[PDB]
Amino acid sequence: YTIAERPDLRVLRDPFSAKPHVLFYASKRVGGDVSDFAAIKLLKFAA
Amino acid sequence: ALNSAVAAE
Repeated sequence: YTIAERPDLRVLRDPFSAKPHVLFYASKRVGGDVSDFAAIKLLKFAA
Repeated sequence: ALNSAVAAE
């Protein structure tokens, strides 16, 4: 499994947008699926 | 947090 991501959580406070409200906007970006299908095996409970 | 004083939240 390869987790490819940008290693920072950016917080932007917006007193400019809504006037009595600060409205903290935080975001971080991340993604991933399996890179090597052989490297994971699973257990299955049917039969 | 959201909504100052006035509300319980």
